[PDB]
Amino acid sequence: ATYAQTLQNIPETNVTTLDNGLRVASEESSQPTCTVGVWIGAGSRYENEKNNGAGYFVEHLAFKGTKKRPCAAFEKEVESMGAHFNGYTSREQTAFYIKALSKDMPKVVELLADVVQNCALEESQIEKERGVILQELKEMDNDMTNVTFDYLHATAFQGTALARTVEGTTENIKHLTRADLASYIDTHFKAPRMVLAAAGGISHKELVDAARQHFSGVSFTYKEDAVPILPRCRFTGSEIRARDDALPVAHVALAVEGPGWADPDNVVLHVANAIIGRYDRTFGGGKHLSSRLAALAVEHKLCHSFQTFNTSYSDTGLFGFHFVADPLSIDDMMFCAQGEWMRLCTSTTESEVKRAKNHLRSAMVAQLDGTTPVCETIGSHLLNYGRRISLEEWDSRISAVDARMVRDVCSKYIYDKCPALAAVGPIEQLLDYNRIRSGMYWI
Amino acid sequence: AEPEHDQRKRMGLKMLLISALLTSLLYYMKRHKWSVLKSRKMAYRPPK
Repeated sequence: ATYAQTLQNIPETNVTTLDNGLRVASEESSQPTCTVGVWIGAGSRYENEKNNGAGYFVEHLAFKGTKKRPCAAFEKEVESMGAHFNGYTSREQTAFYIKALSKDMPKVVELLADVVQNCALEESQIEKERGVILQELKEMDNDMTNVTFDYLHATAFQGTALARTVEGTTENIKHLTRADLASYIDTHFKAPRMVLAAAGGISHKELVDAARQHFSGVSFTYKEDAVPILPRCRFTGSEIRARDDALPVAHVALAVEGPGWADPDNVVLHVANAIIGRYDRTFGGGKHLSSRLAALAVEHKLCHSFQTFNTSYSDTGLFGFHFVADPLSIDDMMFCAQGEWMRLCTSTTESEVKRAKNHLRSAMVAQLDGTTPVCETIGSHLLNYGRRISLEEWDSRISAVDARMVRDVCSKYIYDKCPALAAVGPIEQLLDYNRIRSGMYWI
Repeated sequence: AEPEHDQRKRMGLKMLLISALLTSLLYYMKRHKWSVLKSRKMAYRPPK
């Protein structure tokens, strides 16, 4: 029963829209258990300077209870049905979802609706979470990788909204008002911008009837039905070096502006990132690993790890790589890294893309390893790509990619481009933007 | 005393022209690369 076929067999993802704008979608499996959630098209990018951190503060309350069912009432009801509720909030995408028995499919939707709509926002709890978020910041600040990507955005998108952290400023957390969290919810958590997605043993029809029932938003004026278009974020070849010779290792991330969800090149970009891949000191492969960079990394003890990435966004994106190294091998590593990038633009081989494509498909499949991940793909696809994109399609697109294509596309986005750099730790060895800028050409 | 006299001067003319064009293009070039440093901003954010 060849791969090809198993692909065209996976049940189609159904989507139906309500009069309020809400879009309900789902992929039905025989699974006795399931996952359902609302993927809102909101994040820190929608926040401005005065409320940076709202969507995150709000994330901390969508679970402390609603108007109808207060704290214990909510938790008790949810804990007692063996369900798992949890979510997240990115720069331009927020999500809240539950993992429950396909049986409870309809009661969950009710619960979801009650959260996005009737958050209690108990002004008593607010002051508590305020101290919690402040505490999580102290912690997240010790996560070099995070510090490094935030900074990456901080300078690559300096001057724009995309250059803000999701968690927000220490001041905003200390001062946001119930009212602020209030309007945040009112302004963003809106039907035409939300997506009720589900995966598992669930009837799409049953799913949508339940949606109609509690997700009964009303829309009178045109304004309400409209989805705002965010102001464009300006990428800037720049660098931010936060140095502290006291930290054990050093983090380095370099990137170029990426196209954005909609753009087909992304496929090619992924196939490329698939060649250089990623590495880490516990990869059994060793000196024989296929990725030259990885291989080089191993042969020269160049880094405790490295990883490529193609972080997409609506209108923009970040295509780069990140590596952790010892103070004294930062240069050799950076050198080799740009080396492979230049190689991508100038000499990618068919054999490489062949391996890359296979590896990619495999990752593509792992993206749908369970109701939750599958669900996450739906919520995001609709939200980002507008519709759903089947593995059969992705797989198609991927197959079209070839060396020539990789080189052209990579040259297009990499060659002779002013990159964005972020470095943290004992970064004295790696140095000079110029020296790095010249690494952008010839290979 | 100096037959080259005339050519010596014609060369001087060409020399000045090139020297101007070139010193200029090289001043721009030196500046370009150095801007990275000229506008460079820094800050001391000790931990607390």
